[PDB]
Amino acid sequence: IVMTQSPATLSVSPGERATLSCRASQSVSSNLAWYQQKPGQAPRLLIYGASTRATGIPARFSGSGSGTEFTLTISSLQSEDFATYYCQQYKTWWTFGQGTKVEIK
Amino acid sequence: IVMTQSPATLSVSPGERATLSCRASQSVSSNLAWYQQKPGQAPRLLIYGASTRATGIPARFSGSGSGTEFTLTISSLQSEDFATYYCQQYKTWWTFGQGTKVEIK
Amino acid sequence: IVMTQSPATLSVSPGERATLSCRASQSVSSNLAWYQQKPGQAPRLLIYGASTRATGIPARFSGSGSGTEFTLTISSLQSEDFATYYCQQYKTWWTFGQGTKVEIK
Amino acid sequence: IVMTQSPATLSVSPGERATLSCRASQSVSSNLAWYQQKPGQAPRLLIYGASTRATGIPARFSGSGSGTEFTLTISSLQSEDFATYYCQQYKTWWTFGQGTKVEIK
Amino acid sequence: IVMTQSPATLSVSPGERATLSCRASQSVSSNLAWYQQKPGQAPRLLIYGASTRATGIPARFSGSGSGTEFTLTISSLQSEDFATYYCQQYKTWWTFGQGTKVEIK
Amino acid sequence: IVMTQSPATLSVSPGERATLSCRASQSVSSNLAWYQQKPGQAPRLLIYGASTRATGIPARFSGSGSGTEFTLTISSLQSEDFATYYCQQYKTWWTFGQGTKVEIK
Amino acid sequence: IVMTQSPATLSVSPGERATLSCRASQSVSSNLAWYQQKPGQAPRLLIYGASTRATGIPARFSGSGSGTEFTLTISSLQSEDFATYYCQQYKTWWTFGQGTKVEIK
Amino acid sequence: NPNANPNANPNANPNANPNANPNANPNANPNANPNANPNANPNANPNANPNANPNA
Amino acid sequence: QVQLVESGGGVVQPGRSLRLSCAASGFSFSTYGMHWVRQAPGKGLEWVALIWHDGSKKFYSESVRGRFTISRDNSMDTLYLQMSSLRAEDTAVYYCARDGADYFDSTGGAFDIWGQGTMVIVSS
Amino acid sequence: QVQLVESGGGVVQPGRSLRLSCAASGFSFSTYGMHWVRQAPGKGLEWVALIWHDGSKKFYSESVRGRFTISRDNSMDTLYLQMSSLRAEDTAVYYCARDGADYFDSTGGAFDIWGQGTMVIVSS
Amino acid sequence: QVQLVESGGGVVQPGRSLRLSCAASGFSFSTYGMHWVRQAPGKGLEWVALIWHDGSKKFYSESVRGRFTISRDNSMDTLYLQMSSLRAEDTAVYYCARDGADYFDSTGGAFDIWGQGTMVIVSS
Amino acid sequence: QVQLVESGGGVVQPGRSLRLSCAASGFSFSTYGMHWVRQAPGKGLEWVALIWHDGSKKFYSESVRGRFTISRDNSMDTLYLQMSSLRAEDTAVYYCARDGADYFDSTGGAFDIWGQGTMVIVSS
Amino acid sequence: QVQLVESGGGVVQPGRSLRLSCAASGFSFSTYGMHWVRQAPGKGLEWVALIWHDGSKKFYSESVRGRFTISRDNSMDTLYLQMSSLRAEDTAVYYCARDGADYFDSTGGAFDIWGQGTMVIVSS
Amino acid sequence: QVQLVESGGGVVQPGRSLRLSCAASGFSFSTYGMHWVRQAPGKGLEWVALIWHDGSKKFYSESVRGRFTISRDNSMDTLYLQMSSLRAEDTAVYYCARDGADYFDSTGGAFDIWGQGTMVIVSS
Amino acid sequence: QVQLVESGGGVVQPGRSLRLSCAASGFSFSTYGMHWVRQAPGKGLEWVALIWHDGSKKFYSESVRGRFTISRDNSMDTLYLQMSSLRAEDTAVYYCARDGADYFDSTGGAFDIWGQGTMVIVSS
Repeated sequence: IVMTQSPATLSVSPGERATLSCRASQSVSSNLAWYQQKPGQAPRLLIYGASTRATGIPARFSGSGSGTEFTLTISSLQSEDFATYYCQQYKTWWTFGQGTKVEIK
Repeated sequence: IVMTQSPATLSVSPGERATLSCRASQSVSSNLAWYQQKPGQAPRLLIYGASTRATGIPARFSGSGSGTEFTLTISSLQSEDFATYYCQQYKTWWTFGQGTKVEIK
Repeated sequence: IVMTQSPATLSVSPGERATLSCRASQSVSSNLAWYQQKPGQAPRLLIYGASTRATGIPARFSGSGSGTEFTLTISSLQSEDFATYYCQQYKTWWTFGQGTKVEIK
Repeated sequence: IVMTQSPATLSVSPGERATLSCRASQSVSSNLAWYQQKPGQAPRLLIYGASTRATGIPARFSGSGSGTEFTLTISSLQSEDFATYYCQQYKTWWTFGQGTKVEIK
Repeated sequence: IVMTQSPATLSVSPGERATLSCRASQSVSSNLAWYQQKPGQAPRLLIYGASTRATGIPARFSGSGSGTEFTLTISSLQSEDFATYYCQQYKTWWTFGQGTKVEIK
Repeated sequence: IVMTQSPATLSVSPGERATLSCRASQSVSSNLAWYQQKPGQAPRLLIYGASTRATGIPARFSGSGSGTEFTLTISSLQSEDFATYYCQQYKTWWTFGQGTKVEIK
Repeated sequence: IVMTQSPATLSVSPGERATLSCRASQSVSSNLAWYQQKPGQAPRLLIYGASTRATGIPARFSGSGSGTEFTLTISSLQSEDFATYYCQQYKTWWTFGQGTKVEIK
Repeated sequence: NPNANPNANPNANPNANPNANPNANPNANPNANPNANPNANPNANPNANPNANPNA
Repeated sequence: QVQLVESGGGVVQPGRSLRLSCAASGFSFSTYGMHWVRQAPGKGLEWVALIWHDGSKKFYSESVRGRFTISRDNSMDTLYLQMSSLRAEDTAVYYCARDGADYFDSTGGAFDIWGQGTMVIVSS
Repeated sequence: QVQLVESGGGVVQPGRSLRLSCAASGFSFSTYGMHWVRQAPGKGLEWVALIWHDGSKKFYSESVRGRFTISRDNSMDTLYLQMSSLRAEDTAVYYCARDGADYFDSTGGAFDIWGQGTMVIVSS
Repeated sequence: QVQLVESGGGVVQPGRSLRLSCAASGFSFSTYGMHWVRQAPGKGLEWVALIWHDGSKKFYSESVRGRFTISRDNSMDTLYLQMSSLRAEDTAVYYCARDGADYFDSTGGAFDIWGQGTMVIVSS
Repeated sequence: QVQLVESGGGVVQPGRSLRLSCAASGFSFSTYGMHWVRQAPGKGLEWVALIWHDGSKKFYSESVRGRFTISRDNSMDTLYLQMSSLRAEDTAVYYCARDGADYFDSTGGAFDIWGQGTMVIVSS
Repeated sequence: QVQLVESGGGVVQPGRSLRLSCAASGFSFSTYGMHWVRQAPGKGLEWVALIWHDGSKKFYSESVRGRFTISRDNSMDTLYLQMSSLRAEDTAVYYCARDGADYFDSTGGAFDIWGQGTMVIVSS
Repeated sequence: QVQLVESGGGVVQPGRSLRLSCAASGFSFSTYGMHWVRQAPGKGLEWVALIWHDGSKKFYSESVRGRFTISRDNSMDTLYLQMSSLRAEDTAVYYCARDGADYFDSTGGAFDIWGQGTMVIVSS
Repeated sequence: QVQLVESGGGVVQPGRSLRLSCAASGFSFSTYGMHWVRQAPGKGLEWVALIWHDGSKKFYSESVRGRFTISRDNSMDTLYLQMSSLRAEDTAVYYCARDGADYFDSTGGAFDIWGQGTMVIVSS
């Protein structure tokens, strides 16, 4: 089982930059995804392949990394970008992270 | 031939709950029906689609299961519910079970 | 084209046993049939599925095999078993053999 | 995306031999086709499987090659053979070449 | 061929401990399994990986060893544990032992 | 390049003993093969590992030698054993010998 | 670390002979290589093993030397031979020289 | 040894290993192949299905 | 008000032909596929035959194929089962049942409406 | 009483069209796929065409594809074969055959029932 | 006699919808998977969409996926392309093409048969 | 217009069975692999099961293996999850997800499209 | 409910062919490699043949290589063993077994699930 | 019953391309590495190319490296050889050979099984 | 036709990550080892990392050990280099190089084939 870890909570004022990190217990070769979930709503895919944005995902969401260290960066965090962000690997099985909550500062 | 098996009999006092089981040799994807036949009368359809009740069927009859294993549940067993119950599939052919008898304890 | 081949001709006296064979150019997974034809008459199915006899076929006719090599066995040759025997596959297309004739010895 | 490349233009007088080229960015295992399109008309299949001629195609058209390099050879060029010739792969997706125009010298 | 040895027969009264042994001609890197077979029945997997118990196996069965020497230990031998135990490797090929019969003393 | 050399020809009367030879430029540690080829036919393996006969090879064919010097011996030469005999090594690359023809004396 | 040193620059007119040199801090037994890199282009291997020309190298390129001192001699220098030349050893590790520049006189 | 030859040995055994995992990989592409044959199989069953809807 | 009234039953010796009927009322008989269901004395239920709504496709059980023929007359809403070469194993209660499938189910349904059933006795 | 009766045979000159028929009785013709099988005088058996139970999918041999057309009308239980641009190689006995597959075999079956056969003669 | 006839082209302003048709004859339409191929004026050929022989699987180009839908009606031997959210980049001749794979080719084949083509003009 | 709609949730007693359904539209359902993902109240997301595009291969989480079964029927574009022997730990919102892999990605992709979710309550 | 059911045993005289079958249920059959194991009367267990999860690779014992063929049909969840040129030493109980390897084990595992067994007798 | 059959030989002029095929049967093709062997008229045997069991590693002769390409299709049990820029020195009989090494030999084996061979003639 | 193509370059600020790729064609990628060679603007060539043909052994320079990760995928004939803890000193042109040693050299060889080279810029 590949364990995926994330920071617990992140406080960012609107317009700033948010750097979310993801760490994998083993190596996932660019097989990592990022999701956004608002309370009461389904998860929404943001990044796949650790760097590729989804269809209608704005350019302010950017991901990078490979192997065991991955980062999700949001530049100029908007009002609609305050949500829980999840990290998932799909190399060995389908395991998720516990999520990082972005709250207004 | 998709063979259908049911327990031989069960003894339940009025007011209790009766759980009937039905197993198919192969997969029957929610194409199962339950019939109630009293001696000297024609069979009466209770459940079709393995979960949907017929027109004049009280809510005390409920079915569940799909594939091979199916279950019929009768809550608050009444005096009219002591009869033989048949399990039929209609996926490969129209084959029946050997029946399960509900007898007053 | 899956080429189907049968032995040319064999002479058998009545009451004996005949062992016909049929080889397929490619693998036909138990999708083989045997037909009996007499002059001036239509063919008649004997064995299908490489092992299953037709409806009104006596037990003296028998076939076995799968994959590439198939055999037909007729025990206790009768006066009615003097006819042309055809081998057919129905896995890729419907191709026949050239027919093996049995003759009075 | 398997991108397909062909020479731009090719000038040969009637009766001579024309050799058209085609290169695949990835491996196309004899999954290549050649088409002939005259102005104002629909394309017409010439070669499939990189070497097999179509039904009503004269023997003066021939193709060869596999993997990533393919050629179309026309012997005894006629007055009907002056048209644009397209190269298409059908291994990963259905992508065409940009065509080679055959013009009278 | 990696040929597998085992002791022939050991006699233990119910409630005591039974120590089975297994030796290999060559080295099998924790690729050893233990099976229990009662007369007239199919074998039943007990230990795989030379130490790991199967799903529904009581904790009284324990295996150990790696390489050439392996042991199977049964603590508090019960009435159901009187049967033949087989030792199998799956490193080079699938070769079994000759079995050890545990009989009531 | 490992050069393998064999004698040009041997004339042996039927029933006698033939002793072919093969010398390699470098050492081939029991990685030598022997083949028998009749005119118009594909080669047919006799010995592999410089001493081990193939599946359907009669016991009259025998090989020996290791390192650089090897020898194929035929005892009680038959009528079917008149053909060209090749020596191959498969230790460094796959290089054949020039062959030795055995002829009726 | 095996340091390699090469001349800084030398000016030779076309048609003459250019002699390059390479010195290693330690011993490299015929495990030395030479590359030709023009500005804006990838290095192009010329000599490997300190004496052997590569595949597509004209005969005017030649190298020699063993142990500590190595040389690269270009006979009848052409307009195509004006570039930087790098010296590499691959005996203990993969180290490169600082490069020698041949300039038009 | 860092400087050992990293090139494949031509004479290494090219035959498959019997004791390799014969089971499937969960993380293999489950989506369809676009270039699979889209045409009908001639030998598919031409006979009617008894359980097809008999109602108009 | 939905009924299926069957008739034509009785006692017939083995080998002869007996013709059953099923009178349907209270629904549109011309748009439904009709079944026949069998129940031996002291035994379970067995399916016998099926016919499409228009009379095109007919399906029979392996124990009655060839001997039995199912037919319908949509004009006056009657379903028929023609049995020939009757045997002692054909002694049972025959039920006329309607197919309980939605018009867009595509896979058939359960037996929604059952008839009263008619006893057919095969004895010497 | 599972019978197939071919008709429409006779003598036709090359290049002209002929239509064969096959009347079915004794089974539900609308639920079976039907084949045409060919046997040249002094030669073996050759498969010609196949049509689905509903007439949806049709398959032909390479020697007859483009020239022959197989069609059915389940109303009167008759199978048709339209042969056009006939050639001397087409002279043979044409057998109407039934697909003897189980309804859930998923792979098609052998030719269970054959017709009487009809002669088509193509010569001048 | 194997022909494909496209229809439904014309002039449409950007952002609107347009439906193409393709009528097939001379071959068994229900057994073939069919394609749509595109050629802009003065440009090369571009593949658009594919549908299975029965309609189960559909595949689309990256430049039309989502906007375009491919469908068929095997009863009428007709192929459809539903073009929506039309753009100036969609102006082209649209060709209806048949997949020329052998029934056991395992990989699909070239575009065996093409239509005459229908012109779609997307402009104001 | 790519949508996944879940149904079949509600309150169920421990040890009983419950069946989920997921209806797909706006894309070709038969060419994608489908997943089930589970989110317990106040917890993170958890993968449950995967089914191939044709239903051949199925994979399950260790926490639900043996009890749950994933199935599909491409005819009406529906995905199913049969949950049996339900426990209190099975209480969650169950999401229907599509596999977001390119058709030649060789490994499988992320969960591209998610459903709205259906709440399953296991309690007394 | 993980089960393996063997069938097709019996008595066969030496020199002929016999086919074994193994039906699987309660798990995804298409994702597992399958084995055949043999136990002669009064002797120990002997491994016979292995087939990959997709049927790509087959491996056989030295005793049965060339005579026996292993095959599978993942659509029907069934495994096969075709034994030809049967000899007296082939008389045994033939067990159908599942490769008990984790999906990422890289080496193949023990025999997790065994069938009930089928007896094959080779005698005159 | 182990067989190798070569095909695709004939006459080709120098400087052109031609493809050879080798169909295997009677053994598990995907588990073996395959060779091509060449025998010029009046000369000895010459090894051409080697391919792994999975197609991963390909090794070629110095005489054909760069010009010839070896490939396989394990699904169809067929081996391939593409020969481009053919020369008059390439006229020979091409044999298809199997690597007869034990699965745990670690060193590769001899050519246990040979095909019938095919002639390629490179002349004008 | 031997080519090596590097891709995945660009400009990345110090401290972040970037990934490199190397595509191989015209030769058997799985048979050769691979190298990365670095050339700073205005500086000489610097060897980065070596990986075996099968990926068993990886070696790195002292300057990039730990930070950089080299990997290959023999199936896709691709070589990957992962750049972690990027600094401004890593701004250079990166080359993909093949170990062009003979298969029986036992000592390694020079870099026979060089790629076009990709530009990597590390600045704010």
